[PDB]
Amino acid sequence: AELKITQVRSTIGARWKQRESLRTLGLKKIRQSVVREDNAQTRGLINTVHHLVEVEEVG
Amino acid sequence: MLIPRKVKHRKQHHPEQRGIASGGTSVSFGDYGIQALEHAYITNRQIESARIAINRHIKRGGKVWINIFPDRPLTKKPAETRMGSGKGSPEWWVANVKPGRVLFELSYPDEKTARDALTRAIHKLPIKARIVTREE
Amino acid sequence: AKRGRKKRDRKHSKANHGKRPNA
Amino acid sequence: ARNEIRPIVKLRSTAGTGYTYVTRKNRRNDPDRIVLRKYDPVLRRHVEFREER
Amino acid sequence: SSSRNGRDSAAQRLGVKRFGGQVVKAGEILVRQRGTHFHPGVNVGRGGDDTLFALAPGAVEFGAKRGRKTVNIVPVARP
RNA sequence: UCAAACUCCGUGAUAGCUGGUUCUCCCCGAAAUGCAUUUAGGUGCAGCGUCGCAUGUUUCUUGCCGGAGGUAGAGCUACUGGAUGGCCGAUGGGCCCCACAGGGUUACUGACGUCAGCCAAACUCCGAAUGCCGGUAAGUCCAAGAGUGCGGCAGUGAGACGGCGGGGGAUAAGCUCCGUGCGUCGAGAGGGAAACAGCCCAGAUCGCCGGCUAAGGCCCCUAAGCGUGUGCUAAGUGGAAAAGGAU
RNA sequence: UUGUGCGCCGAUAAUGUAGCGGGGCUCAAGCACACCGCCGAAGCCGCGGCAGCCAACGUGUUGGCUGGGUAGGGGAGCGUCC
RNA sequence: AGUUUAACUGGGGCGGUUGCCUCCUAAAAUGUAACGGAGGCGCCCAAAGGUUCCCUCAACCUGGACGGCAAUCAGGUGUUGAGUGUAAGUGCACAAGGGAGCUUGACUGCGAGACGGACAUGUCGAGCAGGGACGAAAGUCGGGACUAGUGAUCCGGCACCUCUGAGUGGAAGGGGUGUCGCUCAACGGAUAAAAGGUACCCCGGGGAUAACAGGCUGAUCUUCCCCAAGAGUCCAUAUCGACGGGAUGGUUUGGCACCUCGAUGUCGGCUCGUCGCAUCCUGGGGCUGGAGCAGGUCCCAAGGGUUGGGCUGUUCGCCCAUUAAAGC
RNA sequence: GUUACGGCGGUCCAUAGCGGCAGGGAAACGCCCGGUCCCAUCCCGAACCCGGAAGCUAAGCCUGCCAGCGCCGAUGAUACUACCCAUCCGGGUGGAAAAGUAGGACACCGCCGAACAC
Repeated sequence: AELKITQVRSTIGARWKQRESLRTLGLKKIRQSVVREDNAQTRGLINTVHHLVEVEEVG
Repeated sequence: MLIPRKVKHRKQHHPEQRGIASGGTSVSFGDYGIQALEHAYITNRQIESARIAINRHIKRGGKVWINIFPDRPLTKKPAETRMGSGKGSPEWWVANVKPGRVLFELSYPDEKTARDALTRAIHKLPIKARIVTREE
Repeated sequence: AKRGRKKRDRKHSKANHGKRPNA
Repeated sequence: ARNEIRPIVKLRSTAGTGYTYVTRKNRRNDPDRIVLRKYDPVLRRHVEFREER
Repeated sequence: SSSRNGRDSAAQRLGVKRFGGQVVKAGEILVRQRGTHFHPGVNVGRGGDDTLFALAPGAVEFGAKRGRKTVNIVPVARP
């Protein structure tokens, strides 16, 4: 149902789109986690920044 | 010697050495061919040396096809000149050769002499290469 | 010769990941 | 550019009872200079000018 | 010992300026161009330099009319 | 002391030039690009910064729909040019029958066409991704401390290397010149790289004789594994290297 | 005879080993594939103090976000003399 | 006597160039540099402009008097390969190509909204009004198929105006509208007006910038190798091994310009060394087209030694006389 | 409504074209007769224009047939590529050609008019 996010890497060496999209998801620091919907918006952001986030699934 | 009789633009960029062959990846007109494996620019004098190497190793009768022609020049500029001040003049002519591409094709009956000849012509070239039969 | 090569070949280490500055 | 006696020469085109010089640059190795011409002047209307330099 | 080349000509900023979908007022310039790469259709006019422009407001539709890419304008819906 | 002395005065001459410019903390924070230039080491305006007011999310991101492109690539009896090998032989031509006309012959040179395989930054019947322009739907939202307009106050306008794409060069340079919502250094410490501005990780409010992790690494020097399992290596390979040679 | 994974020769400069960072290592302390743990930074967390922007409330309390910084812009202050 | 005498530039100089248009580079929007690659312009135009109407070429096949490869003609195929005033591109057969008749819009007064945009410049512009052209009318015409064909400002000049007229009335003069006068081409144009030397040189600065040296690369140079056409009486490999190819070393002529110009003292000689081996002799050795003496080529090998003299400033070199040998 | 009819148009304009075979002419489309009248040839009533209906569907045109000259054209794979991993090599998530192939296709649609009829 919902996706659970965990930021792993850092935003340094990282481009504008990746940085702005972490901001979009609400992630600023490392080890922050977010409970986000699994809609197309979210899936596209994760496709964008998969190397920065571990993604788990409650559902 | 191999050169064209005239090119429209006699100062060209350097060809690219990126990608694999699209055509000439299949022996066409003979029986025993040469196939490249690397990227390289092959000139006029190399191919002359190679065809002579083959004809002096069969020596009588048996045909040789050259599926390449040096239709792309390169520009040396005269010696001990500081960089700048233009682009040098064409002096030698290359053909680009992408991997998979076929250069030579022989038609001589005995495989012994033929394979040997192609090897002598391989050792006149800058590329790693191998020998091909028309078969699958 | 030697010096430039050893620079350009120390770059292929593991903690550099294939790249270094001024080669 | 300059004022040389260029092939494309001459100017001034004055009006009869119409003082509104209309200008045009033309050649002069051809014959003519006493016919054609027309245009709108001040207070007046579509009437006939000379090429008078 | 000279390179007799070197010259060039400054740009002219050609190409499309109002793509598909957009809202354009009147007299606005859709494309600047040398030849009629794109031709006029409906509610569209041509210039002297083969520029195009709008004659009626609306929105764009780059369609073809017998093999030639056109430009058009369609009626917006009044609010 | 002389390619035009010395002293006082003008005179505190002037220098697009070199140097130097003193106490503290708080907040934000660049640039090394463009056009012009008697100009290229300087400067003016635009660019990027901040302060104040105004306009309130208009900026940015992701998804979906609509639009032009002629790049990579590929293709060519789809045009302009190059070009490999065959078939024919007009047309040419040695030569023969000898009028030379005309009848022809012979590897002859081979159009044009024709079978097959090919190349191209200034060749394209074709044609990707990304990027781009607008619309829409949400997201971020006690914020990005975003955007736009205005006015004050400026600095910069000598950029470097690394990745990707490219020109000049010898497809050499720690070479030079352009691109890039790519990066870092500049202005950025700390850890790793043996030492090492630009590489990888990560962006330092101050303290703690607290804990978990990344890159990297665990025989001793050096804190952590002479760790487990299955195979290869005999060269000190590991811990530089080619064409090529070799039971 | 094909394709592979490690290997051999080719190999070769001048102060001193000197092209593992050293000792040393094949009774791998070397290469590969999987597995287990761990060490490790000024990163994140944990306990505390200060500060700036915003917001909520009450007669200045709390909370979230934030706080590297040169050219430079702005703000708030110590000190000396009369 | 006072002063000028340009800049770019892979140091400067010599050369070349400076503005505008077109194409590629240019990386599928726009834009983008180099002393990068190819060209062109500093015009022409009673029509080569406007409008109404009409038609389609080039090429090939054939026939055909001079006539041939081609001239004008006729008949077919011919979607467009010709031509478009002038370079190239984009377009043009629905023609913007070709042709014929009228003809002056190659006008005046304006201009919504837009592009591009440092700025000044620059580009199109529907639509309104007078007064017209053409056409039966609809409608098109504010130059040319499009983009280049030219130069800001100041100062003067010509025509017209119902603007002003230094007490009044006039006038000069100054204005205004339309217009002219510049290879100011170094083309955003320091003056209307300006070429050179300095080894007599001086000052301020710069490693932003060159020469010696270091450094990077290694075209070039040296050393070495690969393959083997042949030479070698035959015999590819005793010896030389072409045509091509691959690497070293960093000493050579050069490329870049990274530290040093608020000082790194530059050719050779002398004296004094020390190091490498890609070895001149000595020492050990394999093959021979090595009988023997002398050798030729190859491998290992650095301990020691490696002359004195003539010419040249010379390094290098040549010569003389010796040497076990007269090293790089 | 309808037939082998005519005319005006359209398709992001060849799936519609070219060529061959057969076949049709009621009214219409045509070709044809001739230059008296308007009008016209850079010369020509050939064309344009005018006046009529002797003649023929031969041609144009419409209908069916032939997938042959041309065109259209996928799925899947490949090339290339955005992003990420990766000490050179190469690889993973997504996107996705050209060519080739299977095949398609001798067009489709709209309006008015005729003829034909209840």
